[PDB]
Amino acid sequence: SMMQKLVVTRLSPNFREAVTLSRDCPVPLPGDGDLLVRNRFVGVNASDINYSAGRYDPSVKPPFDIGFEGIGEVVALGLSASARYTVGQAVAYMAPGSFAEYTVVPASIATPVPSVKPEYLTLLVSGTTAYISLKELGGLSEGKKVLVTAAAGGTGQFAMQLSKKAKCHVIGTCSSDEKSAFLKSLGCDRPINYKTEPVGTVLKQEYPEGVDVVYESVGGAMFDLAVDALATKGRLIVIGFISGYQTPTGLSPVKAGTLPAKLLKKSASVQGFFLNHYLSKYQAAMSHLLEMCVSGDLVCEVDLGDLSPEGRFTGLESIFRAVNYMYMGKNTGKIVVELPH
Ligand SMILES: NC(=O)c1ccc[n+]([C@@H]2O[C@H](COP(=O)([O-])OP(=O)(O)OC[C@H]3O[C@@H](n4cnc5c(N)ncnc54)[C@H](OP(=O)(O)O)[C@@H]3O)[C@@H](O)[C@H]2O)c1
Ligand SMILES: O=C(O)Cc1ccccc1Nc1c(Cl)cccc1Cl
Ligand SMILES: O=C(O)Cc1ccccc1Nc1c(Cl)cccc1Cl
Ligand SMILES: O=C(O)Cc1ccccc1Nc1c(Cl)cccc1Cl
Ligand SMILES: O=C(O)Cc1ccccc1Nc1c(Cl)cccc1Cl
Ligand SMILES: [Cl-]
Ligand SMILES: [Cl-]
Repeated sequence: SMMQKLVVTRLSPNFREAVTLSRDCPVPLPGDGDLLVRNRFVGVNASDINYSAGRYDPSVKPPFDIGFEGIGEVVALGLSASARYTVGQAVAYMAPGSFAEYTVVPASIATPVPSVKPEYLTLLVSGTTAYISLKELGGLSEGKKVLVTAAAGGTGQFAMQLSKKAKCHVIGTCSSDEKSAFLKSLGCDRPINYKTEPVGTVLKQEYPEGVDVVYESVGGAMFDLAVDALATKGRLIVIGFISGYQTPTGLSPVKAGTLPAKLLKKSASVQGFFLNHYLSKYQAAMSHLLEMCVSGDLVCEVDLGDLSPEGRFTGLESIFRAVNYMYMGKNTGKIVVELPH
């Protein structure tokens, strides 16, 4: 009858100062074409703080719901939705407002899943971003050199593995030796701990002809190193720039004043990617990722905070700590929060 959810009550990139936990919210009811899903796991995404800052659509004022992805059980549904779905069914979804005990989701956008496991949730946003961007914009083929930044993170783990499956030589940046050991276990050809080894020098010395593709999630100084490291006809994919999101504008400073000259001289490109412009590819990407995940052909690493200071991310209240965990760069794999029941 009543539930908890997170609500953006003031616009800010500081998630804690933007987002309030409301305790006595009515449970929303599904319409004819809708599922009501009881969330068991929810995904934490770097851009949750871009969302809370109001950067997705600056015309929209608080209050609004938050959280982009969920997995759980159908506990109620509209009559039309009941032709494809049934009460008790395990479903996952990408839609705003997953940070709630219950979320209304139109049946048309639900993804049926084998059971309610956090591994499947890693595929929804993190997996599909890596898959679709690389398939559509990567031009991957055997022997290409691929550099992945935030490689041990939520989407990075997939960009790594998909590039390896495309028979590419893959370099991955991360911030610790434990993350480097994880990258290695995924088949990474050259893991780099950027805190202990200078990435620019590694690339100049070991990849003098440059890299063919960059999956670039970090921005700032890493973006700059990436541009310099591009091969002739190289492609830098701008997936994100997380080093900037906490700032007031959300941007990360770059020394890009000579970027056009660099790109002309190399016949190289900088290509942006936004998931929501490629939704026509989503179902097929999800289907392929799910098959690999269920068959054990894809590592879907989940970080539920079990080794964080206050331990497992349980409950909506832990989302605040989970966002901090990401922004301290502590996670290995996809950060997920559990709503126990
Ligand atoms: N374009 C799209 O449609 C789309 C969709 C989804 C996600 N993305 C992008 O994918 C990237 C990763 O998102 P995610 O949600 O999967 O997170 P994640 O990679 O699981 O976590 C972020 C990681 O980035 C590094 N990092 C954290 N804060 C940093 C900082 N202030 N400066 C530099 N590096 C920092 C850390 O790894 P290290 O150990 O490597 O430092 C941290 O583990 C983001 O840029 C996100 O916006 C884009
Ligand atoms: O907006 C909707 O109706 C749900 C929906 C469906 C498919 C893809 C994206 C979205 N929503 C959405 C939006 Cl509008 C912004 C940021 C993140 C997400 Cl998941
Ligand atoms: O199917 C399409 O035409 C693209 C599209 C546009 C808006 C919202 C969703 C979708 N596709 C879609 C579907 Cl059909 C199921 C699950 C997830 C997504 Cl993103
Ligand atoms: O470019 C290609 O065709 C290879 C390619 C690139 C990016 C993403 C996926 C794929 N292929 C691919 C496919 Cl189609 C399914 C499962 C795993 C992989 Cl690596
Ligand atoms: O994630 C990013 O870096 C880009 C971005 C910016 C603002 C709002 C959403 C998104 N990405 C995004 C989208 Cl477009 C759909 C579902 C889930 C996510 Cl995390
Ligand atoms: Cl649709
Ligand atoms: Cl760096």
